[PDB]
Amino acid sequence: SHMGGVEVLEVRTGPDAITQIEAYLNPRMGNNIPSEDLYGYSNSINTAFSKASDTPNKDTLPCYSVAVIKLPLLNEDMTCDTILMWEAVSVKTEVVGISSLVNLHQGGKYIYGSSSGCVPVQGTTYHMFAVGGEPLELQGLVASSTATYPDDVVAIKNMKPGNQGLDPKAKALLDKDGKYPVEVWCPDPSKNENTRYYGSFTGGATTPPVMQFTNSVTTVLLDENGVGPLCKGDKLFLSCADIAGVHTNYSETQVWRGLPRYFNVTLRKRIVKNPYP
Amino acid sequence: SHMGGVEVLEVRTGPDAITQIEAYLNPRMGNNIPSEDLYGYSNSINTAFSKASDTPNKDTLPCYSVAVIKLPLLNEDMTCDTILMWEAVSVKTEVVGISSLVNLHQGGKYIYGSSSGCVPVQGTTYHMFAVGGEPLELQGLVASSTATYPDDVVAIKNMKPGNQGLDPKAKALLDKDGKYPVEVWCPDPSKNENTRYYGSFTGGATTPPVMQFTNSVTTVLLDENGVGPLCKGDKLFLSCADIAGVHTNYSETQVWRGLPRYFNVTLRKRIVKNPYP
Amino acid sequence: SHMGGVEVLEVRGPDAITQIEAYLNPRMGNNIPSEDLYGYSNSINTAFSKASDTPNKDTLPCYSVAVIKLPLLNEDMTCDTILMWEAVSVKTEVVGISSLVNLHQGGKYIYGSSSGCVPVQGTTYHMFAVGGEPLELQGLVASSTATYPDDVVAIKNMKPGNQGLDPKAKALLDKDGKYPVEVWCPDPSKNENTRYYGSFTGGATTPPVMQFTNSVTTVLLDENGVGPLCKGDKLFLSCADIAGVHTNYSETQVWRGLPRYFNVTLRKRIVKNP
Amino acid sequence: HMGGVEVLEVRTGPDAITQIEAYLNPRMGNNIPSEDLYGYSNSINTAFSKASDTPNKDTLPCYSVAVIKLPLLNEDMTCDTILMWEAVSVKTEVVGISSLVNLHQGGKYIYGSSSGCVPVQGTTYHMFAVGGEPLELQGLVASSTATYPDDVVAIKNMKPGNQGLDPKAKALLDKDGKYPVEVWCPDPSKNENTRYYGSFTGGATTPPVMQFTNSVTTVLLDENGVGPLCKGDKLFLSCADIAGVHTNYSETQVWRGLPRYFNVTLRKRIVKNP
Amino acid sequence: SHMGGVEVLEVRTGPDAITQIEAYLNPRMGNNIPSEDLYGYSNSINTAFSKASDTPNKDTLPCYSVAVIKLPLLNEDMTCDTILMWEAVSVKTEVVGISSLVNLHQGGKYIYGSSSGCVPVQGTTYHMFAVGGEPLELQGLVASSTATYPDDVVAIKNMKPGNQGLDPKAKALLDKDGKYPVEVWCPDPSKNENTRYYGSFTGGATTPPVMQFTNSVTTVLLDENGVGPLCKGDKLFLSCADIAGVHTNYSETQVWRGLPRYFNVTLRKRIVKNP
Ligand SMILES: CC(=O)N[C@H]1[C@H]([C@H](O)[C@H](O)CO)O[C@@](O[C@@H]2[C@@H](O)[C@H](O)O[C@H](CO)[C@@H]2O)(C(=O)O)C[C@@H]1O
Ligand SMILES: CC(=O)N[C@H]1[C@H]([C@H](O)[C@H](O)CO)O[C@@](O[C@@H]2[C@@H](O)[C@H](O)O[C@H](CO)[C@@H]2O)(C(=O)O)C[C@@H]1O
Ligand SMILES: CC(=O)N[C@H]1[C@H]([C@H](O)[C@H](O)CO)O[C@@](O[C@@H]2[C@@H](O)[C@H](O)O[C@H](CO)[C@@H]2O)(C(=O)O)C[C@@H]1O
Ligand SMILES: CC(=O)N[C@H]1[C@H]([C@H](O)[C@H](O)CO)O[C@@](O[C@@H]2[C@@H](O)[C@H](O)O[C@H](CO)[C@@H]2O)(C(=O)O)C[C@@H]1O
Ligand SMILES: [Ca+2]
Ligand SMILES: [Ca+2]
Ligand SMILES: [Ca+2]
Ligand SMILES: [Ca+2]
Ligand SMILES: [Ca+2]
Ligand SMILES: [Cl-]
Ligand SMILES: [Cl-]
Ligand SMILES: [Cl-]
Ligand SMILES: [Cl-]
Ligand SMILES: [Cl-]
Repeated sequence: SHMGGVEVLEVRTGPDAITQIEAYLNPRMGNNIPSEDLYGYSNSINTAFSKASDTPNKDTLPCYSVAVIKLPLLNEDMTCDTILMWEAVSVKTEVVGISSLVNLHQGGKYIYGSSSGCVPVQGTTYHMFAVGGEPLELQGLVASSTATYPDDVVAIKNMKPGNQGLDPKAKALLDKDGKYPVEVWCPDPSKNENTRYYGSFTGGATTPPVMQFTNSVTTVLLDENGVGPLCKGDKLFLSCADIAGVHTNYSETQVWRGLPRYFNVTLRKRIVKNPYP
Repeated sequence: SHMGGVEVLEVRTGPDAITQIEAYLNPRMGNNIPSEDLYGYSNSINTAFSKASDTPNKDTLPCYSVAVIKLPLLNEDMTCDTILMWEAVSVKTEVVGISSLVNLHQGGKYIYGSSSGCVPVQGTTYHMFAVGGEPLELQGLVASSTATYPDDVVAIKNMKPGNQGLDPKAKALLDKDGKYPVEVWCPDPSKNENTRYYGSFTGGATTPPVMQFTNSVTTVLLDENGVGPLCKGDKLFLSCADIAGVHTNYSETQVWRGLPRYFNVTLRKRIVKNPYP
Repeated sequence: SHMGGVEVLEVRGPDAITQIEAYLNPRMGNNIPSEDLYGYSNSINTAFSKASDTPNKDTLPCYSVAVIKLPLLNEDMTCDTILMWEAVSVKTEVVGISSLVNLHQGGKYIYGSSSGCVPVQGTTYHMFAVGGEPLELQGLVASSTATYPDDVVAIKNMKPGNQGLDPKAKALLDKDGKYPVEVWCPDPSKNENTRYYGSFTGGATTPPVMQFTNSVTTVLLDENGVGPLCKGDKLFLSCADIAGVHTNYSETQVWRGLPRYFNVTLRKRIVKNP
Repeated sequence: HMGGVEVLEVRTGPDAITQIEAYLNPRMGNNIPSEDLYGYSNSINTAFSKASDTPNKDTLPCYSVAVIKLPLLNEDMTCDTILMWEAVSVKTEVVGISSLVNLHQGGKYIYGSSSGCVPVQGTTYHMFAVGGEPLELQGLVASSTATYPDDVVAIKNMKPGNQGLDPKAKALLDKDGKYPVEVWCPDPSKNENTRYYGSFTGGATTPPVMQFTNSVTTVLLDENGVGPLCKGDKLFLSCADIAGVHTNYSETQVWRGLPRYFNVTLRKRIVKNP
Repeated sequence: SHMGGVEVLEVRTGPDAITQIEAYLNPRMGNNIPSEDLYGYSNSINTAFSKASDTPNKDTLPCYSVAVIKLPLLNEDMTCDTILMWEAVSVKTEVVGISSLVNLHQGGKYIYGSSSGCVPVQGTTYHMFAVGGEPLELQGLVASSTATYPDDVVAIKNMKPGNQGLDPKAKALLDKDGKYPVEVWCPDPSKNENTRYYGSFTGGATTPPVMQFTNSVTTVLLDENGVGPLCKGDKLFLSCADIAGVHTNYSETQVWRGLPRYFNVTLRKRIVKNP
């Protein structure tokens, strides 16, 4: 016999330099208030009369979700040569409520005739998330520059046919929840140095949606220089859009269906040369 | 000539500190008793008259399966500073009966006309499993808050339109086999620190199902800190749902079809600082 | 200049290692090469009702199995140890994939009478196993009220429980072309001495997808680094390769199967005598 | 004790390394930003016959190309060695993917007149290239009897041989919006100093699939560890990104393209003088 | 300061032990000669009257392509203990002309009605290539043993229903360009020890084709014992078939469409015990 090591499991608090935050963001499909009958869906998609006359109704346009998480205060003021900042190092993220689509009794269009189940949510899907130290920077680009956007969303200013491609004047920040339409704004790849974003799109009229869920997967947020998003003003920005498809009603009107997203982000305190003038 | 080693194969007992458990869980599609004619399927899916009037018939809603496996007793009592616990380290799992779908003579809707084979099981699929040291923690989220759920399932209490998104009040434990509907409950990603879960969904009205099977794949259950699920009260929780799709009858009525899942979990004895007060 | 090595290629293997090659022809229902429809089932006859569902003989695709006798290792079976063949790897391929690339075979038309004919499509099921004893099977059916014909092995005393997993419904894959695919699947609770791999895609008319290469080897070693051990010096090769169904002009349908090739490497091992 | 601590700060990369960024707008046929259908083709007009197939002006998607002038490296060009920029890696993204998530744009209805409109779908073609000279093209067409419009670069003296690979049908991607996608592909027999990557999915009505992230870098070094070398200090960026077709209510169809962003990292290298 | 190395880039010729060859193989769908109007396509697919009466017209059957490339001569003396052989160690290969399918104006069946684009090439696809030191060895297997094959293709001798499965007598060598039908012959996995082959099939009546192209990808040809194909008689065999799908005419007649394949093969000289 001899003295030797044995590993005992116990509750461990990590070091003071590490923190984790959790949040969820509910979808902003157009009915964005929990009291609304169609919360989590858009209103019925109204289609253009013509190219020139294309005026989506209020609440028919899915928008990005964003939350700003206030992190623990690190500095007394911004006067020193170096400051402390939170660096986001990894994220675990999940789309919540996927199983809710496994439902063929909800009223709608029938799969076959009136004795069958109803058609589930299907068609175009769009799933993206971002984690950054400032708002996600957006680029405007639309299917049609002659669409008239509702007052209650943020559209491209002074739209022209050039906005059917990439016009460098069409820029915005994702700084408001449920206001920036998915069909108008995409992540700006010429910026976003301090954000990590990931997106998947599948189109088609009636395409089957595909989604995974697990609590086993972590995404590392460090860039090619080994540095994660640095949280300006001790704020963490979480952004997403999770359009599962459209639901079709018996009359063939259609509404977009979105799902919430969960985030768990790990951050560490870093010494940073002070960027604030 | 020299003395040297040769490796002889033999029946080896594992260390006393390691055990394996095997179990299977039969599906709970609605007909949940083996004596029922439609065991392994739901009853015919009855669709809503309207948003306001949507009352799924008894036994038409697939539910999660759960089994609690009692493991060998490790402690005389719970009074010491440390205790022994079983830690789940890996799982091999398989969906059983996949080949039963390779059947075009079962009565149903014809692929072409009356001389052809019948349409096989297809449409929405949902496959998930979990292995944990306590019940899987669930989040409620539904397609429609105005559905009336049957008495024999566990539904969200005081359901409101907010339940079409994520409401943090809508929480449950998967603590009853064949009682928690798939379309109401999903894993809660904000909890489940002591469970590992994995899920895959594909929707669509008539989508071909895709399934693999092999006895060559092991999934490691250790988390990011190298710790597997720790079995509270010497109990192992195995959870799953395996909806293969729907079978369509000649009359075009439709029933969900589920399949059983097999689990083989390897566990090891660990010394753990006593969690019980 | 100096003495040094150069690698010369030549024909070469040790007596402790052997390779076996085999092919298994499909057993779709027409299982004898003299049959007109060899490699296909007979026309799929569908159920009148749940209660009345009587598949005609040879309309049910079955698993293939071959038992390969390996070189005899022990003249004496009474020592502390015996020798056994351990299967360590397999190369396997579905043969005849290119035969589906045929739009002139008579059948249902893709468009009208001027177009090509619909190729084999619909449900596919591809699996293989390599083991040192019969593949162990679990019975599970779509409908317990089907009446299976007397030329196939089906579940004994079938009941509604057999639409799920009933632990009494067990069998060994020990007869070529007699165990229906739709009745039997690998039993994951056993098969410690077999490795199996399977892929299924359903749907009424789904396009089949298959690859073929001679570049891929599958290692058969389990989590303890041990391959299947061939009891009585016998190697068991099992498979099913259903490519889809062929549709005739009258809309009757037949299952189409393809052969599978195996190349298994084995090594002699010393094993403690049971 | 004295020890290290890692402080984060802005670092300017070595003088030997530079990054450039650029975007290239799609050239689907309406290639001028003032045009109503900018980012789309004009309505696809189909052949009357094999012999009479004359696509209208601006109905043919063409490749995009941009030449990026890098910092001048060499005062004297008669020296034994020279400096050149070597492209080592690229980050690239298709911009405006989310613009397709739009079911109110006027067109064909998914179901009836109460439903959303069919989104962009059908054939897709996504490719990019990063090189130190123009992308070298091979001509190959579906039909040698098509008459191409004056405003595009077609195969010279086109003959039925051009429905396969004729080594006389070669070009350089040296003009933006002039080389039709359906006439020209990358020439795999050349392009030693370019890296190209392409993905095609066909079909009449196929759902488009596209990913977007800022987390992915592609390494441009070849099997000898060498990236594209920028001749005359010019970097060539090429692409085509056809998202599918939009279908109008009258059933006329137009190609839809999307822009592509490039971020390329380059390093100065000593190169023996050609 | 000090003496040190700097890596200068220059044109380097490989060592004499290594060579690279490039080749392209044009498709052999039935119209196999460049002067033919439908070069790169089959003739219209004529369907069987019945199982017993199934007679595909000449040049309606896509066939494998093959090229035999003569490598540098290695042995003037074939009687020593050893000989030199070229060993194929890697290949870069690409399907050419993928972009030609991105064409909705070619005459044919309409996607919707007469105002829409025309249906592009779709349906069954079959893409394979092989690199070997001798002809690809083939196994015969057909959908129907009662088909009558034309005299301008090599088919199974004395065909019987057994040929709807694997009959070991049904064997051939891919030794003629454009004469061995894809629907009759597949690689023989029981042979081909001196060839590497790779193939992908997707069936279905109207399936969208999927193809990739890049010059960044190399496939290693070394087998499980670390040995690539050895080129007998200093000949390299390149084989392929690349059926992209079918084109449908307005009358609904259908033709197979094939595409060319490019090969770039790297080989090294090896000492080999003289057979
Ligand atoms: C996304 C969703 O819940 N859609 C509902 C739909 C909406 O409530 C409605 O379209 C919003 O205006 O309602 C559906 O049920 C309808 C009944 O509520 C109504 O009394 O009568 C309608 C007759 O066409 C219809 O049955 C629907 O529009 O199909 C059900 C659907 O789930
Ligand atoms: C999943 C399954 O077994 N479905 C059966 C189905 C059910 O047994 C039934 O719908 C539950 O009440 O029955 C099917 O066959 C039917 C006959 O049993 C009945 O005598 O007549 C029906 C006339 O439409 C029908 O043929 C069915 O509904 O198609 C067979 C099916 O596999
Ligand atoms: C798999 C196969 O070869 N199928 C054949 C089919 C078979 O002979 C059998 O019927 C399948 O169960 O026969 C097909 O050809 C038929 C003629 O042989 C017969 O003279 O008349 C039929 C007219 O409806 C038909 O043309 C078929 O049923 O289409 C051809 C098919 O390839
Ligand atoms: C790609 C695109 O934006 N297509 C438009 C289309 C085009 O503006 C036009 O076909 C090309 O010059 O126009 C669509 O709307 C049309 C109206 O502009 C017109 O007043 O009436 C048409 C009646 O059939 C039609 O409604 C179209 O063709 O559907 C809308 C489409 O987004
Ligand atoms: Ca920038
Ligand atoms: Ca939590
Ligand atoms: Ca067991
Ligand atoms: Ca060349
Ligand atoms: Ca052999
Ligand atoms: Cl703007
Ligand atoms: Cl609740
Ligand atoms: Cl039994
Ligand atoms: Cl030319
Ligand atoms: Cl022969």
